[PDB]
Amino acid sequence: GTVNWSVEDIVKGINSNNLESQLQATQAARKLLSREKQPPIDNIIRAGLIPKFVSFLGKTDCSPIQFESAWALTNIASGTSEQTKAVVDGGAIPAFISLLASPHAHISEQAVWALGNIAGDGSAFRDLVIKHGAIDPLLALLAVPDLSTLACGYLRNLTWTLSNLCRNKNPAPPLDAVEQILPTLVRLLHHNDPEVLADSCWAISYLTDGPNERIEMVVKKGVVPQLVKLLGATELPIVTPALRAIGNIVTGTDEQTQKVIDAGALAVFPSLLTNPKTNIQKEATWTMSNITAGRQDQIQQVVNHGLVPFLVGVLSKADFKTQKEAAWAITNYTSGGTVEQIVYLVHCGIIEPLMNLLSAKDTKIIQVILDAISNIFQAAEKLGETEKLSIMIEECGGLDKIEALQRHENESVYKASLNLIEKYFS
Amino acid sequence: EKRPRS
Amino acid sequence: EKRPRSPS
Repeated sequence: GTVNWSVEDIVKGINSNNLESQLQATQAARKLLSREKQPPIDNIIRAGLIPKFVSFLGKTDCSPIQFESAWALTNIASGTSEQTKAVVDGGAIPAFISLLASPHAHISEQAVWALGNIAGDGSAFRDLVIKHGAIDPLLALLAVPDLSTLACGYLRNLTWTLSNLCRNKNPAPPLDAVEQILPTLVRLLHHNDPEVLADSCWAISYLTDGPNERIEMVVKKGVVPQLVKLLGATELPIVTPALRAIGNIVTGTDEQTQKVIDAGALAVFPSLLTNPKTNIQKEATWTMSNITAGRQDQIQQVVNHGLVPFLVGVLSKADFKTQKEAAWAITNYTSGGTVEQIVYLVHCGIIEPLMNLLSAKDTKIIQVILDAISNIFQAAEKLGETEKLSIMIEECGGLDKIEALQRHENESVYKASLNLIEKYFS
Repeated sequence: EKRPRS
Repeated sequence: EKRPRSPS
């Protein structure tokens, strides 16, 4: 009898001051807010029902109305920022944190869910949820000897909410909150549920998306080997955040990059650099570009793992945004690599796909490619072999393209393209 | 990410 | 050098 009420009828029941009439109107509101087709969230808000729902959260003597109002508020909070703000403005944050201690599992789970929606709105509400003290009772729900004893959906909701507490930048989450959460994240990262694993990886990817000090907090917990293992998962929803975290880590110091290499990550990149999902190839190639921007011994590990032919492959054929990352990987490679490493790069056939990408109507990748050509010529000068490279570039049509770039509009494109020809093709 | 309960 | 990830 609570199906398809009007908002007016819901208001009538909630204003009735009959607890059972209030409970049924609240359930009717929950069912209204649970429909896929355009749930009347704004009409419920404008009816002034949020403070009433929040008040119902505190009725410990009537657990069903706590549950129904928590569910109704969860779905309002899952909407726009203005709709989430209406829930927060109703005082729902401390009420939901109090419900985390509920003896009813389905009620505390709803409070977990609601706080995840609120924290997921942005850094402001995230930090406000933290200031209200949500982390201690949330982590206390996971303080069991074995996570497998917890209900699966319950554990998935807790992991997701914890990930939203790790989410967003400007500012990043408070340092002490991250330290408080991380040991539980590491444990969730070893759980055997695919959705817990995915959301745990997402949380780690958020925490590593920052300066080296943030990356270091994660790396010192020793999770890089587990991240590398999850890099090899068959589930794309796990590989994607695991790869984002690995890529974030290698934006840090050479020592942090080395932890990724030491853990065996490069052995997965033959598959990642040919992955059918465009986003995986792009992320994997971007990651490779930050590894080839490392030390010469790290460039050498890329060589030993047979990854240069795979970089030649993505440069030859990939989505353009992936080919752009491949161009960066080559320019970084030639900028920091030894003469012998650069020679090997030419031997793998980098020149022709490099030249072909000078056709691209992207002024930055042209600058990137021209830089790599200069770097390769500089290594050819140290060998006295610039003539042979000049022949290679012309034979594949590269010099025709470089000379067309002399009439290019953007400045450093045509300055650099004349310097190449003036010096090596003249 | 926000999630409604359907 | 290293290139951190774009916000997009």
